[PDB]
Amino acid sequence: KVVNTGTVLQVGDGIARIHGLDEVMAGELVEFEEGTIGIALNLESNNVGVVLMGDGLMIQEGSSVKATGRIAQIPVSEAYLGRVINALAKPIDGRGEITASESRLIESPAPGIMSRRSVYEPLQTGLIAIDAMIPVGRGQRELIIGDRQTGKTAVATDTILNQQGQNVICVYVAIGQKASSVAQVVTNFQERGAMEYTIVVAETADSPATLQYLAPYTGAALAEYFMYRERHTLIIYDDLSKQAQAYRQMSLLLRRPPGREAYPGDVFYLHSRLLERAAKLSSLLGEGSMTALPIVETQAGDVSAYIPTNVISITDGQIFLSADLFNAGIRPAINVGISVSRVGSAAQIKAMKKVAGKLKLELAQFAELEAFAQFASDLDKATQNQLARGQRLRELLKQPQSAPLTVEEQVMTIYTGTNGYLDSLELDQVRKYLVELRTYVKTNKPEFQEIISSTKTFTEEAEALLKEAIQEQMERF
Amino acid sequence: NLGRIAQIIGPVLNVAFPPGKMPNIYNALIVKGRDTAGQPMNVTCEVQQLLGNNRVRAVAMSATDGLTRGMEVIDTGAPLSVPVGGPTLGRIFNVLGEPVDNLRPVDTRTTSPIHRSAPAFTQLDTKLSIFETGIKVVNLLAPYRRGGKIGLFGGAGVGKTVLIMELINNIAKAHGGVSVFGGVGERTREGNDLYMEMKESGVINEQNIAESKVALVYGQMNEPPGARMRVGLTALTMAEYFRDVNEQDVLLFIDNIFRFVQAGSEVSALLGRMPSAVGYQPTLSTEMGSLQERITSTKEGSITSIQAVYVPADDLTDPAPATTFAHLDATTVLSRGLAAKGIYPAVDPLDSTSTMLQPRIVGEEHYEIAQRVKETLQRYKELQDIIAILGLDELSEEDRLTVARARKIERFLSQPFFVAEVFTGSPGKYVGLAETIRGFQLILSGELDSLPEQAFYLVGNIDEATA
Amino acid sequence: NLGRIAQIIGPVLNVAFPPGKMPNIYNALIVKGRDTAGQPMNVTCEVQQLLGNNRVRAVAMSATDGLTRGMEVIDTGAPLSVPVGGPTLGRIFNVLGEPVDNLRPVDTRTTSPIHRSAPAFTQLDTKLSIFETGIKVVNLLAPYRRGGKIGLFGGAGVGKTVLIMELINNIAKAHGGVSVFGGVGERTREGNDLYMEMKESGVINEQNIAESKVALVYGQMNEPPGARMRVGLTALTMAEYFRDVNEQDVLLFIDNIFRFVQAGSEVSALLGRMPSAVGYQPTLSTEMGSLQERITSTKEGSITSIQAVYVPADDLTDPAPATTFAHLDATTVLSRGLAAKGIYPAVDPLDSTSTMLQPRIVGEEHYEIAQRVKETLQRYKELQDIIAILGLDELSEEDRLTVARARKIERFLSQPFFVAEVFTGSPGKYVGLAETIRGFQLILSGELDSLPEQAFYLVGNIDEATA
Repeated sequence: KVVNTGTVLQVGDGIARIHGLDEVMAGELVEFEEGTIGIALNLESNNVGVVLMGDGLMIQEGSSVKATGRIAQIPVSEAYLGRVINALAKPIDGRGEITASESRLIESPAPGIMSRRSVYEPLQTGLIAIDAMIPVGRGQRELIIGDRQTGKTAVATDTILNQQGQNVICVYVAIGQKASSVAQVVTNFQERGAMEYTIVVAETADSPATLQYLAPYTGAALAEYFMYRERHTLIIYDDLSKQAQAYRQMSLLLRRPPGREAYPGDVFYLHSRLLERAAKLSSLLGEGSMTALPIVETQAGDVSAYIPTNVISITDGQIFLSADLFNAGIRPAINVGISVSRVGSAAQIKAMKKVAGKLKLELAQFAELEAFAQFASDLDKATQNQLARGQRLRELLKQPQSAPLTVEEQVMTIYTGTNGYLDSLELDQVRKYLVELRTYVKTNKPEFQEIISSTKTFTEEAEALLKEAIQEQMERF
Repeated sequence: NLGRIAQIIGPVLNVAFPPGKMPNIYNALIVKGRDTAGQPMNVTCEVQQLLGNNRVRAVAMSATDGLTRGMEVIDTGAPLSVPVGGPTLGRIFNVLGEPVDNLRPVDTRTTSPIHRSAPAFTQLDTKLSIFETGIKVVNLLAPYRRGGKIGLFGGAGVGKTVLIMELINNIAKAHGGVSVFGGVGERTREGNDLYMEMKESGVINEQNIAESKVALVYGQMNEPPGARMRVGLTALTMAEYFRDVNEQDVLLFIDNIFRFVQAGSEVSALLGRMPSAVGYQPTLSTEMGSLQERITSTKEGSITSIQAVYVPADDLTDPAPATTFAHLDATTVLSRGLAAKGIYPAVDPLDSTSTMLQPRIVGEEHYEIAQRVKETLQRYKELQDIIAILGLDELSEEDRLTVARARKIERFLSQPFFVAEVFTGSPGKYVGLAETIRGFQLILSGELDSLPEQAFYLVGNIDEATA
Repeated sequence: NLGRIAQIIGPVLNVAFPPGKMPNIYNALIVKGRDTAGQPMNVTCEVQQLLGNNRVRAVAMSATDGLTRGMEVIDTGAPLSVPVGGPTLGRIFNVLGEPVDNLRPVDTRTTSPIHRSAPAFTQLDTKLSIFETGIKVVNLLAPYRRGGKIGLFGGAGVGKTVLIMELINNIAKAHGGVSVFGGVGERTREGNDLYMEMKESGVINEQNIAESKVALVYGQMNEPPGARMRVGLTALTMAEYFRDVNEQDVLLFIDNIFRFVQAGSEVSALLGRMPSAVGYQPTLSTEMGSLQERITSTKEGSITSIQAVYVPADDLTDPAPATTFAHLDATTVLSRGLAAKGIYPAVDPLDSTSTMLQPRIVGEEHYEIAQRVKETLQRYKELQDIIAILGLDELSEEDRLTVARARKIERFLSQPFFVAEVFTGSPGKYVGLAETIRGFQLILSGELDSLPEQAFYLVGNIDEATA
């Protein structure tokens, strides 16, 4: 039966070369004798070229191959929301099987042009430096950039945590990360009850290559389930860089013509046919959405490198982090100078804009004079006020990891420095102020904190009732 | 005809016909079976090689997932025919000329081949008219010749799109003629946006009274390679109609024509050829050329294509973007460092030319000042590395003047957008020729040596810079 | 089984078995004849491909000079088995687990496959304990998490070995548990040295009362490629025993794991694959990964591998060394310019991280000062190019302070070694946390603004810097 079955010819380097299998389709799973799964990509003249999915150490030249006839389906449902899933959606956290009703494809077309609507809905990350100058909205693709150990994963860590219940479903996709590191993460989400709505599609460095491609694709599908169902999603693909690397390995091993940095001829359709699966569907499809915060590790701040170059021209804004600006107190380090947001303030409420927008104008001016301060032998006050109100807002932008501020705690805190309150104070202290004052308002004045959110903006009252608050509060320092 | 699929390696199909049947090169083929239980004909390919041995190679314009060997292919008997004419305006098209705007089928008069011979040498023109855009750097340092082909270059995220928008705002909306916008390798958002905006401004049919003056063809990122290597040619087969058949003056807005080449690099090595300089195909210059001399003004009418080009890794030397230059009567090279300064549109006043930068076509006041402005911009630029370390204390009172003035030029050369009202935060300002020409004349004269630098930053006219 | 050699092109053998026999991938083979008149079985290979046509490819772990076509090969029926357990300590091993220390055969209980599946996701841990080393830059700017995998990077000759020694001196000799040192692609001297030194310090058996707490596996430079691509796995198959079988806390000292990759690049193209970025194999990430997640701490015990990595031509961008980073809870990138300054260990205080650099795991005094120290090291570094030409005369009295202090930091961040007593010329000094933390606190406070720079250079504690 050289129609639905066939013999293995060669098993070299995680790839197989099936012979026969006339009926196979491009993108169709095939099965081996030792029970190994595999996809089909090279339907050459007389031999099929299959890319294995696991330890190929088992396949033996002569063993037969059956045709699943199935085109890479992946189970999906609500059943997950808290299970560290695999690459083919099969538990790796030992809590049993996953109750799946329906099942969608790993690969599938993305929302067209009509099936979409601009980004209006906000997306709070719990970061003062992001949701105030780098607005991310539901459905928008926002890329996170940085070298090694550049607080990127933390950005994602807080963000998903900072998500109120029933608000957004999250999908954490780790590609190339360490089993251990993913544990340290999969743990810090549990202790804060954030894993009751987040899936962990992760494929360690040890996993075979032919999965580290599908990792993001997997986490994509499972997220699309909520999109079409009028629900919103947020997907973080840890290092697309690592997936791009993984892709190079299949083409080479599949003997396909390489190019720049050995990357094949389709390193742009790994992300363009991934990040484009994220959007804000029009109300005529359910208003559902999905926000992707992909991670791409740079090499010595070389943002023009190929993969980093492509991704950035696929995303609607960046949040560059810096290797040089860490230890200098900026923790987390947000290069708000080069960090953008294409959606614009459109992904923010009004309360934030009234402050953040003004904060944009301020922290944008200081940027032009910043280098002067250290060599300011005799500057004018019209410039001194800037180098004054400058490093003040910064210490506000600074945040201890793991603690995502609420929107109320967001606007309120910024109001302090942005209006001249934290002005005449000393920088090497300011951080303590906010920490104290926030809890002070949360404790004694949670009454106003609720006036802020429900109204979604500061009334002429709350303002003066905040003036009385902060002023007399700085007056307890 | 009826051939059988023989090899499916990615977007490339090696169909096999009998020794008699031989689809001509570029003649499109169509396959019969594909996706998850259901029989559609979306799988359309274009013959590009006769491998010999009774076998043609081809690239599909659709995703080949689900395809099988043995499946029947058919020779349509000609190349891919896109329907053209007036019944295209207000709609959104496919690479195959299929409506993707969900507003019913397209009622066209006649179809048209995306593969047509450029105009003959005697069907060309030499008239050189200006194209006032409204940007304090374009119309003054690098104008736009009508019928001309503008090159808008820049690296990843610099403002080319926002730039192609204010041009559709400043020139297309008011243009006395038809327009076309090609969707060549870009974001889907940049499609939905341009759509819902051009809807509110009434460029599209608010009602089907059909008063539209624009036709869209969208082939975004997600699409396979053999699509964006051609949506440029669909957006253009529709433009090569209004130009000579209805004798109109059309506009061809291609958001990134690089993506046209990038996608071309992808089928190359995939087809079996040998790569070239910087991994690009050997046919890099035969492909972006044949489809850039059809994009032009003939005696029958006109085509003023305001095109954009992606610059891989900020490098101009790169083969793909560099190739474009020859096909341009102007350029607008956007900088990333000059963009990192907050000056928008981030346009390098030095690196952006235009053939019409001649006193014989625009004027001496427009000519002189243009150079006078760049002279100082050459001065200060050659004074930077010097003063940045040698200070200023020993600089002549005849050179410290270059600094201030230049810095007032480099800032007066900054203007917000009606589209970028979300990046600047200030109301936009349309700045035509005269207002720009004079404003700078008042600068180069030192009649504003007192005014501070930040007085010219993000301002409309010179008056708005004294206010 | 019994196959015949068919092709011998360098370290790669293309054995040929019958259509029935097919050695599994990674299952080791053994050839029967070789060197100058005499029959030895040293020629051991590892199956890595089933070329098809009844033929496997393989790389030998021994030199294939003298080999002939037709020679019989045999399928052991499993992969290369290295003998593991307590009867390995105090000895020196081969890549094939053969004693190379001339002290009799190795009396082991059981052998063990160098190819084992990493721990399952539920066999991992999150406990984060410190590892005080004694270097005024490690424990303060980039600690060591126990169970963690440390990355010690640097270019040709920077101090990585001297660094892996003071770690065996400061931590291994006193470690309450077993240790292992992998000899992966380095100098033979660096073996004999470490041996005769670890002998005198009594880490090895002074007498066979067997009180040793170390096991060595040496595969140096001279060895073929298919050896150092695996001695890492022998040093580790022995470590993956003490960790889970004897529930001990082991140390895995690999002197250069790059040589593990380099040697991997050499069999790649030699096997018939297609090179990748910077000539490296396509399987660059599948090889240094599978053998870096076995090198780890499980609930059953622990593994704190202090690893070193060679950086080809001082370039970090390079694929091989860059790949390592992801697999590290810390780093210590040694500089060649900072080494050209006489500051040792030449460790870039800016480029050397550690996940445990958190106030939640170490302390605020340790946290703040760490940053405070680097802040100034960022300041002066950004003041260098400036003052190196703009002088100092116009520098604020609030910035000239950054210079002096930083220069006192960059010098207090210099410490001689108990091993490098031949490069410095001064007696070494063990500088733990507290002594380091405070010493710098007294610096960042300006309580030592009077003391000269050369007072902190090559000193033990702050007190030794006031003396």
